[PDB]
Order: sequence, then C-alpha cells, then structure tokens
Amino acid sequence: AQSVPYGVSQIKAPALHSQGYTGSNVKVAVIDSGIDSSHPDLKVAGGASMVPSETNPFQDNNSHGTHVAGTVAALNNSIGVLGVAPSASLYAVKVLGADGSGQYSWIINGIEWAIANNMDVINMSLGGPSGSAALKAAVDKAVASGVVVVAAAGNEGTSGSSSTVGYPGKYPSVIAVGAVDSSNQRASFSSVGPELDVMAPGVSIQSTLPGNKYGAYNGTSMASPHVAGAAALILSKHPNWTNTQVRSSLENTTTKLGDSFYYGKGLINVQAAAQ
Amino acid sequence: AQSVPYGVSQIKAPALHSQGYTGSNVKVAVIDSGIDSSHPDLKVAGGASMVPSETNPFQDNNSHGTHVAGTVAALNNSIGVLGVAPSASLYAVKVLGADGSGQYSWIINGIEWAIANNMDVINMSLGGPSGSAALKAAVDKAVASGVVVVAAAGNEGTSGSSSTVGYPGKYPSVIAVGAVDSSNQRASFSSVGPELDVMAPGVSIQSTLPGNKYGAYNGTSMASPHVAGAAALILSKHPNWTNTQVRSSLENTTTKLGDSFYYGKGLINVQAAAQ
Amino acid sequence: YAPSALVLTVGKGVSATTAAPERAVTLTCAPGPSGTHPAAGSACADLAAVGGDLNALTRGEDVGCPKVYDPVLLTVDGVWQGKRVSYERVFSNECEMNAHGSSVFAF
Amino acid sequence: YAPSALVLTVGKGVSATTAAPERAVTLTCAPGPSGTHPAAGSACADLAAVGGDLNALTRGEDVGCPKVYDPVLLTVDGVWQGKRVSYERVFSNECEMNAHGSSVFAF
Ligand SMILES: [Ca+2]
Ligand SMILES: [Ca+2]
Ligand SMILES: [Ca+2]
Ligand SMILES: [Ca+2]
Repeated sequence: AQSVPYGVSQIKAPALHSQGYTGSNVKVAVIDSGIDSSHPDLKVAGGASMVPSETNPFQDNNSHGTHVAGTVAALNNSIGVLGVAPSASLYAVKVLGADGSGQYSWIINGIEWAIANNMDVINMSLGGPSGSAALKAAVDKAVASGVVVVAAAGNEGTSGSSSTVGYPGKYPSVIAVGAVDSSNQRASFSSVGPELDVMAPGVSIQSTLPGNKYGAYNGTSMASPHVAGAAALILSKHPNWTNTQVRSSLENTTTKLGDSFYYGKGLINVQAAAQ
Repeated sequence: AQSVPYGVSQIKAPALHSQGYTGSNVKVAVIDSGIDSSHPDLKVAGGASMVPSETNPFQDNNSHGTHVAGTVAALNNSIGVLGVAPSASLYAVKVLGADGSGQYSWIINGIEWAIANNMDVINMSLGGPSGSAALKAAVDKAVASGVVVVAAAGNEGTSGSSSTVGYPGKYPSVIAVGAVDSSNQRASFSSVGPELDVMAPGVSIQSTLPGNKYGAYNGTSMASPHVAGAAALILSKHPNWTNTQVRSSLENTTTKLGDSFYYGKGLINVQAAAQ
Repeated sequence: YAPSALVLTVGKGVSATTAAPERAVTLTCAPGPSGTHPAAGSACADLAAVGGDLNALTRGEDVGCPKVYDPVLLTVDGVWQGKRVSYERVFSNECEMNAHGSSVFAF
Repeated sequence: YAPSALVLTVGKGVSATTAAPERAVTLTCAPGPSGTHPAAGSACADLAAVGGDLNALTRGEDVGCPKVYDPVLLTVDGVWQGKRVSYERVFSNECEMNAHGSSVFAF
C-alpha cells in the first residue's frame, strides 16, 4: 500500500489531485543536502552541487534533503507516501554537507543555479540567525526572476517579544513557514516574529529517506515543502499566474489560527488557493 | 618575647612549672613525621626512622610532627612558645612520610623502637579506621612495658550513634584524646564513641614549625601532645608512679564537660593530677 | 599553573539526563593544549579568545543548518583559570551547535 | 564504545566553591587509559574494579595519616559506561583522601 501523510491532507492537496492537479510540468528546486535519486517513491529530474567536497547532487548523506524532497513530490503509486505535488519536476541543488552545514556562498550559488535553469519554485529548508547583503540579493533576484521562494521560519521557538525568525525567511521576499501539528497547534520550537507568512504541518511528518526507507521528522523544515508543493499545484492549475499571484493566493486563503506573531496568516489551504 | 599558647594554660601546666615540674629527666617519644631538630625552640635528644625512603628522623618534610613536638617540649626561654613539659627529653620516631602517610608496620616498628629505648611516654597523633592484631599487640606491650600511651581520637566528627574513634586510640590500652576549644567546646571534627578517654585543647594550637617558624593548627592531633606533656610533668613530680597510676590520675581529675560519647571524662587538669 | 581541565558530553534530548551522553571528550589548555579533542589547540584558543565564558561564543554569521529539530544537549564541567565550570546548553539540532564556537564544539 | 571521561579537582575547603581547585586532572579509560593522571591505568582499573562507583573505594586498612584537620574537597564529573557523574567528597586531611582508593586518588 501507499499512505497519505496527514500533512498532505491538512492542506487539502488531495482535493486538487482529485481534479487533475498534481504539480505536473512544474520545476521545483529543493536547495538542501541533495536527494537520494535512487529511492523508488521519488523520481529526480536533475540537479547540481555547490558543495566542493561533495559533488553528487543525487547522494544525500544527511537524509534531511531526501526527507524534504518527499514532502514535495513523493511519487503517487501503490507504495510509500504521497508528495503534495506528485508529478512535479524535482531538482536537487545541494548546498548542505553531510553534516547539514553549508556556507552562505554555497546557499547563494544554489539559488543562482535555480534562477538560470528556470525553476518555478525553490524550497530552502535551511537558515542561520544572521543575514547578508548577498543572500538577500540572491532571493530578491529569484523573485524578480519569477521564482516562488519558500523557506523554513527557524526552530528557535520564542524569546521575549523579539523575533526568532532566521534567514533567508526573515527577508520579506521569501515566504517563511512555521509549523503546526495535526491539531493546528504551533509546534513549540517554531520561530516567531512578524516575518512569518503562513503555517504548515511540521510535526512528525513522515516522508522518504535514503535507502528505500521511510521515516517521520519534526521541524519548520518539514513545513516548507508543504508550502512548496502547494505553490507547485497552483501552477499546474494556472501556469501563467505570476509568483505574486501564487504567493498572494496562498496567504489570502489561509485558515486563521492564533495571533500573527505566532502563526502569521495561518494554515495554508491549497484547495482554496487554486480557486 | 616568648608566648604561652592558651592550651598549655587550659590544662594548668604553669601551675606545675611554678613548683619546679617541667617534665625534666622524662623520655617522650613522638611517633610521627620526624621533628626539625634544628629549630631554636626545640632541643631533640635522639630518635630513629622506620621510613625506608626517609631515613633522617630529624627532617620533618611534613611539618606536622614538628608542630606536635612543640606542644610537648617547646623550650622555655625568651623566644617562641612553651611546651607543656619543657625540660622533657624528646625523641623523634619517624613512621610517617612527607605525605604524612605511614604503613602500619612502620607505626608498629616505631612503637618497638620506643619500648627498647625506654621511653616513658609515647605520643601517636596518627590513626586509620581499621585496626589489626599486630598494632594492638604493639601498644599492649608498650603498656605492659610501663610506657604511658597517648593518641589522637580521630577527626571524623559524628556519625549516627556509631563510634568514629580510629586506631590505635580505639584500643583500651591507649589514652585517646578528643579536642576542645578555648571555650571547652568540643571541636566539630572530633571523633566520638565510648573509646574516648579525655579531652584537650586542639583548635588553633600554635606551636613550632620546620625552619624556625611558628604557626597554628587544628586537630585531635594537637590535643594529644597536651596529654603527652601532661603525663610527662606528673612523672617529673613522681618518677616511680606506674603508668597506671599516671593514667588513672589524669582521668580521675578531669573537669567534666558534656556527655561521655562526646567528651569522655572531660578536659584534663595536670595541676590536679600531680596532686 | 593554570588549573585547567574540562570534559564535554553530547546527546539527543532536552536535559542533562533524560538524555544519555553519546559523545564525551576532555580538553586541557594548561599549560599547553591536550586531551581527547580532535581539535584541542583551537578550543583552548577558543575559550582563551572568549576567556573561558560559554555564553559568549559567536555562532556562525555565514553558515546555515537544516531546519530540523533534533535537540542536542551540551554539557561542560571543570575549571578555567582555576575557576569552576558547570555549563549545559541545548541546540535545536547538531549543526547549530557545531556552528557555535569555532572548535570548542568542533564536537 | 565506552563513553568515558572524567575530570578531578581538589582544594582546601568544605564545599565545591567556597573552596578553589588547586589541582585538576582528567582521566579516560575508554577505550584504553589516558589523560592527565600520574596514574591513569590504575584509576581506570580502580573504577573498573568498583565498576565506576565512588562511595565504594576501600579506604586503607593498614595506612595511618596524621590526625590534622585540613579538610580537602574532591570533585569528580563526567561519564562512566555512558552514565553521568557528579560526585564530590570532603576528607579531613589530604592523606585520608590519598589512602582512599588506591590510585583514583593517586591525587
Ligand atoms: Ca508513493
Ligand atoms: Ca518573510
Ligand atoms: Ca620557647
Ligand atoms: Ca581507648
């Protein structure tokens, strides 16, 4: 059998998949630790590595990146799980090492690969607490370029009334995803502050792992590919909507949860987004 | 100037010294870490070492032993302190190393040197928590031999209603000395139990140190040479009193303080002992 | 005569123990650097830099980690300038912690 | 993969700190004995013997110390069989403590 993680469901994905919208013909770049291209519940179009000592985009020594990739396009068959956007073209931009550590200039470089190779959507489930002119310039050019940009809010829970949203998700040009449970309760580790856009399912999110394995993980990291797969379905319905239209759509049809320092606009609902 | 430590006073020594009793012609063996024989406020008759790697009885690498020796016979002049029994013949039986550590068989061997060289009084300001047939046999033969035997009660304060008196002072044939302050209050670290005989001044007892130095120390260790110098004065008054007579005398004329598990018979009073 | 000796542990978990230690090392800067630390000389150098004060170890600035939450607990116990130590911290994941000093957590 | 690392301090005083550390070492039995311990191999051997349990270190039996009270405080912090440790004890003098294990306190 194949199972549908609750998260794909929280967000109303199947409603779309019912009407023929599976993210098909859409180019999603997962910037991360790479992606096991040899797993059966994934099909990887292409990708590249900015990691100098780790140059095969298709070898995920961290597993992280494979987990994420699976939340976007886990294939739709009779085995494994189910991605949010199952027919989406997946790209492995590796900018994270085996230790899940990557220099800003690797991140930056990965973004640049994606702009040139015309990805439609980019997922960055990575982040650091300080930003920079280049990184910001980086995501800013993606957006000018027409790419939808998504990224994890951060895992620093709360801290006074100060913001705990890391980069690049702090940047207003990036959709920043926080995390909720099967109950729409924000996970505790979830970052807060005014730079948060929406929430998505990011607690015990079961996806694919390197070596034909499947397992469950927690993090704002798991929330992003929900929004990324989301963006992707909307483009399979409306392929000449601008990123602005798609962004705008996602944030104006959220189910509102708590106060916005903790939840932004609320849990996305792609069913409601695709109109 | 010369000063009289409060302790020499607590015990009424000067009363005796007033009447001509200064411990003169009496042989006191201090079994310990040796004794700086080159200090001016001490005059060392002789001694020997059972320490195999430390064979000069007159070199106190610990200072301990020098401190103690000074509580028995610090000379009586116009400098330093004043021993309890100032004209006493002092012997350095070293059985303690620089680290103040000595094997039982060294202790034992030291006792044996003292029996053969006819000491009248022996001071053992040493102890361990377990005893042995030989050690016990050791002090038992001293006493049969006619030597007065004195030793520190131990520094393990209290512990239930169990005894904390170490060896050789646990042995009934050894007078075991606990410690009081200038207020006749028992020092806290002082061992308790039914094997305690009497108390003596053992808190901040100023005596001689190696290198013409003088300083103050604390311990049941400092209490013993009070009783040892004590024994010694009584023999300068009554030189053919048995050790039994001298022991008996010391314990029957104590000033009674608290309950005997904490104070035995109380603070000795040699003035009262010499009759 | 720098009285200096530390020991470092790390395990998944949010607290000291209700979180086993899966890795443990010792470092010593005094007089010179040694211990079980696949990076002694730098750590000493690190602490020296910050002059032994955990709480003041510039994180990263230009390093990003995966936004997964697999909390890790760091314990440090010993002396520094014959000053005692008993620090413990929790990082959201293990990359965070590694981006933390430079080499203290070079572990 | 014995997760093992200790650090040992010792200063005059009756408590952790309101009693500086004047000496400090580190020991490691895992896999083999090392550290700053002018007697590693035995200590490991010691703890092994008692299987890492301070509280069970036969004192002396046939060694005597001077009956002076100069209290010394012993601290031990680390892991043993990836089991945490945080022991501290006060010996009436420094000879006592040395007569304590065999070599743990070989310091
Ligand atoms: Ca599948
Ligand atoms: Ca933002
Ligand atoms: Ca004098
Ligand atoms: Ca007795």
